[PDB]
Amino acid sequence: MFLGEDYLLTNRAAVRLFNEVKDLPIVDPHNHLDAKDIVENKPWNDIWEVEGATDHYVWELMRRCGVSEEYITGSRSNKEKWLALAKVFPRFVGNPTYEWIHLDLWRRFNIKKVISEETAEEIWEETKKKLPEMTPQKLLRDMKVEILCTTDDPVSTLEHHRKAKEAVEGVTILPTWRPDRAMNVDKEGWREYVEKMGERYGEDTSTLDGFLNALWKSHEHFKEHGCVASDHALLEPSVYYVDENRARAVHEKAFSGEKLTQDEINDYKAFMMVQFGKMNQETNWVTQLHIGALRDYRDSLFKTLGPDSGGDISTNFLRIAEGLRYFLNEFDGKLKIVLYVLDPTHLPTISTIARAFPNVYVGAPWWFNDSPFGMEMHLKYLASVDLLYNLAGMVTDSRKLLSFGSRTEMFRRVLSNVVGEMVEKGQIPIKEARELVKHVSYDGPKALFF
Amino acid sequence: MFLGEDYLLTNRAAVRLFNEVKDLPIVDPHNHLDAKDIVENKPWNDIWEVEGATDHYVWELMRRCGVSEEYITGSRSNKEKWLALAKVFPRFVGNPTYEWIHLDLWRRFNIKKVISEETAEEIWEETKKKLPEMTPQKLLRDMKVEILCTTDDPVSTLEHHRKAKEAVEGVTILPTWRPDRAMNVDKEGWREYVEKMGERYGEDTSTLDGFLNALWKSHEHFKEHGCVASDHALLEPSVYYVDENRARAVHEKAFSGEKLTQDEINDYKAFMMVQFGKMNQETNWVTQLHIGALRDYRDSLFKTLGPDSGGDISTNFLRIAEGLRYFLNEFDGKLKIVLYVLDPTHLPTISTIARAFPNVYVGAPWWFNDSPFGMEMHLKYLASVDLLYNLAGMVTDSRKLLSFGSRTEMFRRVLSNVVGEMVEKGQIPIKEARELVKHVSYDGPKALFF
Amino acid sequence: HMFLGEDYLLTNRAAVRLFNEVKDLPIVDPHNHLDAKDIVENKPWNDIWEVEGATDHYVWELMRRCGVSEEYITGSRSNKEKWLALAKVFPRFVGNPTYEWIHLDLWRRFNIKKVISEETAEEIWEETKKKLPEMTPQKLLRDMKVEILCTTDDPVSTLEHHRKAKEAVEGVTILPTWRPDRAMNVDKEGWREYVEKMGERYGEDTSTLDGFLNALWKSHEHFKEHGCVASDHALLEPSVYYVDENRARAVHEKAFSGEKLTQDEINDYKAFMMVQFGKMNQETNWVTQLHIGALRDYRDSLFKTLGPDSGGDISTNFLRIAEGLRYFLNEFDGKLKIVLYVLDPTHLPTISTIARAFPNVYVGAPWWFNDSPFGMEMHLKYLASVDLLYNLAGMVTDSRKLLSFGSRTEMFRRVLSNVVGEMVEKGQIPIKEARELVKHVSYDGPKALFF
Repeated sequence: MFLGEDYLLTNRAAVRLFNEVKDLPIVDPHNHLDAKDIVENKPWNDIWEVEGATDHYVWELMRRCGVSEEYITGSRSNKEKWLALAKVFPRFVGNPTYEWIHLDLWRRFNIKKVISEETAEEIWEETKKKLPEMTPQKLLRDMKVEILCTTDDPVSTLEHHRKAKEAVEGVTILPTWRPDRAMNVDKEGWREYVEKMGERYGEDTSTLDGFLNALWKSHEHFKEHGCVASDHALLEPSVYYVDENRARAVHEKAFSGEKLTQDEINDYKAFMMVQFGKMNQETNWVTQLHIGALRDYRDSLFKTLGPDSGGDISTNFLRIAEGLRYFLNEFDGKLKIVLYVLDPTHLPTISTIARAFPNVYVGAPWWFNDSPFGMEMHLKYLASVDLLYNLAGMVTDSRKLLSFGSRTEMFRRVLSNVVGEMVEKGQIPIKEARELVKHVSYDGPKALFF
Repeated sequence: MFLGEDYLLTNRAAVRLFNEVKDLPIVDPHNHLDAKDIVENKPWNDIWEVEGATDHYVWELMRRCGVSEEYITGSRSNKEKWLALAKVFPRFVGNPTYEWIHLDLWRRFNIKKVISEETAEEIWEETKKKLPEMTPQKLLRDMKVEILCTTDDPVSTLEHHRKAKEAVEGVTILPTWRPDRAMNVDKEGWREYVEKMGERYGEDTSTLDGFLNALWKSHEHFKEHGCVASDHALLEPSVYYVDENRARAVHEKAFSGEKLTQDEINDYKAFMMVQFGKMNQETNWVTQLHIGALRDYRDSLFKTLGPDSGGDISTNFLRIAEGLRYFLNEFDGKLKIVLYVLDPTHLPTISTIARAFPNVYVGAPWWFNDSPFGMEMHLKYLASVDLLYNLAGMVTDSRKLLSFGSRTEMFRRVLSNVVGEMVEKGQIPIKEARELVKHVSYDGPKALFF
Repeated sequence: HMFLGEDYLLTNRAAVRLFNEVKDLPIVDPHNHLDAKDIVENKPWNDIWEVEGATDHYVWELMRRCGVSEEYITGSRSNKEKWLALAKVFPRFVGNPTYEWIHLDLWRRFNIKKVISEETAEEIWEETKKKLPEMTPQKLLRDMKVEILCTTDDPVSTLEHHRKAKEAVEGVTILPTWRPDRAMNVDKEGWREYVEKMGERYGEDTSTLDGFLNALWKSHEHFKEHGCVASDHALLEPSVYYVDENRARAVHEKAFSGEKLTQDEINDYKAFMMVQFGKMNQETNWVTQLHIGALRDYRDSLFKTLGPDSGGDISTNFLRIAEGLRYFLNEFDGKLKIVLYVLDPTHLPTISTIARAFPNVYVGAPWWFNDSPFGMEMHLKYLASVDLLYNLAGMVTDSRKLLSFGSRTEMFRRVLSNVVGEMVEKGQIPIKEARELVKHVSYDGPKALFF
């Protein structure tokens, strides 16, 4: 039964439901794809390129198996990198990556082999012959992707998005406004950034107003490219009321290597968030908040590869509710907000929070949590406290095209398995199941973000 | 089959168990019913009155579905309020309310239709014709409710409880001593309250001793009406050792609009809790503690409807163990205490706490948590750490009569499903399962509170 | 329906093949609370009570939770009376792992397939009495196929019986494990007496940090020489930061003179000692086990009466794990094999992601209140979805009683095999790798990690 028809499906009801939704087009509110690569439409050369070269999950697991970096991010050939992953792939059994990579192979290349030393070479060769006919745009069309949203920096000119709107066929590729750098006054680089922003937008950014003026122009810049959302990464959401003169003072201090106090950083951040909210009210943008990623926990990884290189963890010790309280009461009914949490242990907080504010939505299982297990828990749980029906929608969070489909498949099977179970336990009539499941997989998120 | 016989049952064993307990009478340690309504024995007029008019859960989800307040707590006719709920009811699929309301329809009115715009009018008309023969006392008798306990304020006269003991034929309706207002010195009307209390009990309440004297008379007042329990709502249980002079100082400060320090509030609360424990020792009352409800989180709801209007949430950031420690060691073996937790994430704390103090009991899944999902997790989990057998007992927490039976059904099915499973995996012989299940559904709780 | 039979805990066919694959693998037990002297003396037990309840604080708890006075728990009533009370009340244990463990021992070891209750009490006591003679530790160690054990030992210990066990016990390797908690706990009443004992046995001026360290290192070398390969550490709130030796020295000297030390002093002292235990372990390549989250002696009456490990320790969800481990972890990144255990399952995600980012870190088995078919199913499925089930540190018995070993080991392997079975049948894992995964986790993996 490996990756077969009833993969992840445990009841008959689940199977009708999945059959009802499997061919719905993919709507992807958030991913880490680059538009330039779609516009250039260049094939891939290797399964390594496609599957491991830019997947930090793969790097992690690979390191967790005792495979030196030579073959992870280092200077060994793709083919060698590939052979090592396969050598060790059977130890990944149980973890979503094991399933995703195989799903790509079976659904995209139609190579139904199981990965291991024994199979490594035959798979490498079979994929090499097939990779050429494969292009992003061909893949986008094959996987029925209707809309994508990438994550972009306020400073970006959105050039490729422009070109994609022009020439890319049946996909809508929207940018998403992520102003985290702007917000992070603790980051070395903040100043260079604040300096770049004034440059690109024509503003005295060494002043808060000028920087805000620059952020607003950035936001308008994004509006004009069909953008409908802001993504925000926060460890401990701490939003309270922050005076402009204090904000102004801190902002100016920041331009002069002052080690700012925690209060200064916090005040600065609380303030910037309220301003992102104001900006987004004026455009009716969905405000996504990704809470709880402790980043660059692992020093050696930071100093060597830097961010997003495999050393971020979650922590359970976070004041969520009292930290969002001001923001949420402030934009109550005025702003669509979607909440994500990295520690599933915090679902209840966000879930109850969403139960009490019609403008707030619970996101899909986020990072370490997007796994059949996490999806089962996240959904069953969320269904019993708010409404499954308002789930913001599946998010690929993917760095690689092939994932899209397989990621989308996994999600829909699990969601359809979850509802199936409830249908068979007699909690949900089949009719409304069929409707619930369709809404969540497509109509709902489409309506919400677009 | 929706809401059929094996609703919530997943194994044969479960079915024997459920059949064993389905006809046991209902014992309801805690609910938010009014005795006056039971004594007056007035029929309801509408399914709206019966199902939505006073159910804040229904208010929540309706708001979560985008239905304006006009049709929630506003000025639209019951019939319009009803039609809106049904219009949108299919989006509730997955949430316990969807099941509860249908269960009432099927078990009480014998209307086996599924709620939707298509069905709205036919249901409304069928229920209107049947609602007359329906009364509280007839319903109490029908649903086999043997004992209820409402929640009452220390100031109450318990008049209708008196009347109900006199005239209500096969139900025992007991009041429950909830002294939260007395405890909450941060609340606006604390003073007015402290003033009322001395008035009804004849004490100079602007003095701690006089207030205490007043609370004790209240407690004796309750004793005389067959009361056997105190309910306490606490966000962050913080009980330590508080001097009467300090307590006395704070109490007097509180009578003169002093913005008291957090330490003053805390000390005053710590002190009041210990004195509630003392009072309960002398009467051997069960002390219920409901931990973790962040209330009136949503401002607009507070300013508009006020409390219990749909804006309370849970939060995971609570120091439970070290906050209960003083209390618990203090009343170790001297007081029956039941713990409830709003965030399921905190079960392990309370569960291990209960595992170490024979006077401490773990309550049923509490608020956002009473849902087939919540019950399954709460129970399996609790069973593996302490003893399912000492579970305090199912609690309806309901504001509406009809719920009682359906609430009681759901619970017993799930409980019986959970033990069924363990019987089928060979962890529990069927004989002790039958015993376990019967004890938990009736005998245990009845013995524990009565 | 069938209780404690062949498919006990098994919910799918795949699970059954997997379990049959591993049920006969020998037991490797990285951590337990056994005493080597009892193994060396090889003395039979007298009663089921002795064997099952006399020294099992879980049984003490549940009995107290059933309303049975201490007379019959740790008090002065005869074993037989203690036993009869336990049975009287045993049916109320239904659902809790102890109910299943004790029965498993009866059925797998004594072959007494009866179910425990008042009705059965006397017939079980009499059947076990006749069988208990032929039963010995060493006979049991051989019967239950235990290849390796590791006890928990205090740095002051002379490891005498471990010596004798190496010599005369054939078939089993009984290793000591270095637990320096007392040394670390400067808040404890007898810390000083301890610090004094340590210098005595190791010949050092312990009123001094260097001397105490010198003493700890000698203890560590003392353990090395008895084939020890691990240190166990119990911490509530791991708070490891950077602590200067002069401050450490200052605090240590203060501690020798009844000074109520400040929380910072205690914390500093602990942070410092942990980094030093890490250093000592680097030099020997010892596995560093950290058991996080036990609030102990929470219940006073139990403390004043029986003291520690008597049934009054609880878990708490309010712990800063990640930022507390951060210095340690970044400090020994790639240099030290660390295994993490968490007492509140709600903290798994932290340790699990932590382990996902450091190849030298391993997630332990479900620990205390969590080792239960329920805890194991959750712990495992969960861990599988975030790091690799395949690197699980390995099952740990944690047991204070021999008979448990096998039953403990059985429960675990069934559940592990039930969990993997499920994923095999949902089509997430080919059967070949499942067979491999399951065998690795049950034996080869844990063996190579600790040994």
